Amino acid sequence: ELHTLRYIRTAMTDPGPGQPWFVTVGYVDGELFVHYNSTARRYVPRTEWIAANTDQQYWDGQTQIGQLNEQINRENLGIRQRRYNQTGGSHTVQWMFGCDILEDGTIRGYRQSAYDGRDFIALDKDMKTFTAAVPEAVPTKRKWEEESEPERWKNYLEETCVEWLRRYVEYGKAELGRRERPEVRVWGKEADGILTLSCRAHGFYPRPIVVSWLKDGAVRGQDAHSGGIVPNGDGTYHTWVTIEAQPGDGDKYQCRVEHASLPQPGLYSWKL
Amino acid sequence: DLTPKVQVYSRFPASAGTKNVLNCFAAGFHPPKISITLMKDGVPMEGAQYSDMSFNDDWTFQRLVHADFTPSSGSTYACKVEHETLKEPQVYKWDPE
Amino acid sequence: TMEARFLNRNMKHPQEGQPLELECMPFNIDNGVSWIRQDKDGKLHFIVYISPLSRTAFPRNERTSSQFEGSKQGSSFRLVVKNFRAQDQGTYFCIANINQMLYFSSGQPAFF
Amino acid sequence: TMEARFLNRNMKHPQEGQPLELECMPFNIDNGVSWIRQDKDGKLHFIVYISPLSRTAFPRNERTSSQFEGSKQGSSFRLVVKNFRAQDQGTYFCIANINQMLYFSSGQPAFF
Amino acid sequence: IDWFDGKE
Repeated sequence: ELHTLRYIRTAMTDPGPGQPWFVTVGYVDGELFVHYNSTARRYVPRTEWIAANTDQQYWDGQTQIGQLNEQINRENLGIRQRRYNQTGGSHTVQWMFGCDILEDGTIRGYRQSAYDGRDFIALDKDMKTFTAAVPEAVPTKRKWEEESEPERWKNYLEETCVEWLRRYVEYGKAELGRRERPEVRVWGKEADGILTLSCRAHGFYPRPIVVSWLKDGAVRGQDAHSGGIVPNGDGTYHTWVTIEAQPGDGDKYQCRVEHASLPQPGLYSWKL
Repeated sequence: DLTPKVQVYSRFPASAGTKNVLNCFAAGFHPPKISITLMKDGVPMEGAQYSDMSFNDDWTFQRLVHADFTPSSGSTYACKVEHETLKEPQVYKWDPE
Repeated sequence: TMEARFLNRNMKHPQEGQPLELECMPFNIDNGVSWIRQDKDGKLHFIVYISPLSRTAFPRNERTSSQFEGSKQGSSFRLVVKNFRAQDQGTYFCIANINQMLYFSSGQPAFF
Repeated sequence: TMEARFLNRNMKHPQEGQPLELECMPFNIDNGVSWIRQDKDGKLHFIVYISPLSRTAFPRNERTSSQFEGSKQGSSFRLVVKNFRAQDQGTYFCIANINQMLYFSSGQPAFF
Repeated sequence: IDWFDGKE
């Protein structure tokens, strides 16, 4: 029963043509459920259950929060640029925070920020001070430590975040707890006197999965080239693992798939 | 590196004549400005949806484009990616089966 | 990067006769981790592999699953010692195998 | 099972500015091996993975030999250090990963 | 629910 509530913000100076410079998105158990950007200027549901369990007051307050964050992030982007003596170009501020209810019933919380891809400031694990990864973040820390910001975010992460995460897990229990089996497909192609075998798993949920290439009944280790778990458009996931062998030698290899939706691991073979 | 790492795949195992979704996923890049275009025979596919932009714990950005289509044998499907780290757009071809 | 600490951040050294929990937060969790133990000779001992689905694989001289146990908690892999013994002293490392790449966490010394 | 020592067995110390040849005979050869180097602090550094087809995987994903060279010969994998420098000193280990299981050779000290 | 950031 691992549950997570996460919010991430991105504030850019060079977003791209026709792209919002400020974007905030929220995830419950890895599933995107709320979204705000500087173009629509409104918090919007991204799942049916969050819209079906909230009133207009919720979205109005969230939209107010989002617009206030837009203004604050504009100013913070400018400040971070000037502490580096920077006048223009591609500069970005990133925020990532939230809370986790882990399987032992314990609580975890985090709130970290980044400037131009690298760490800038973060609330430390005791949630009592702010740690500045760069000197340019030391002024902010000072200000944030005289405004009682560490305790504010501690109270948010340890309470508000956790209770609203409990509400979200209630609202989306059927969706978050669902199981969708992967469609697996083994394929083979030969080139330069080498046989590349590939095993693709499509449309599985939840995200954790293991796809291994067995040779002669033994799990291969660093010989398999995996692509990681990548997203589908519909909230499911996809993965693919390849392995190189000799021209022929095809019956030696098997694909094994271990997932929460399969009571026993699936085994698949090539059929040319 | 902060160049885009791209992957092109289909929602379901592709079969000629059956509807499916073509996904192009770019991950691990920075700055977040990026161009990702799905192409049926060098022409941009119709109905392409660009997902919301997120980043991992290492602050590297990700983006997923997807488009509904019916895979046709005798048609090449690719993904064109432009980014600051690349000195020329990069094309990633899709292996149907 | 990766570190491997005691679960309790107050604990400096492990105690005899009591359980001991080692925490390991890897930068990538989509793949499992392996726990290894280095002795005073410097030789390396494989302890257990913990998979992303929390399914553990122990050496074939099967009896560690009697002694130590691997688990996953949130985004962190955990190795538990029922009873810390004299032969359990050593430097414990976390190993992550991402593609053909090995990544080692900073070792945790369990001595005295 | 598996050891991984100098090809040159009369040679006691690795020398500065010259190549250095390490051989590693694993009990299983149909799977590749990894060369890793431990410092004097005990930090562990991944050097290279050599596949059964002799296809090398270097840190940061590279396939390019900038400093090191990995290859397969008979029933022994071979790691050469093109230019042995002061920062290349350390204890070198061979790692075999068979069936989610790690097996380590005893480390070899390469020090001036 | 989201919450407003602090001023830097």
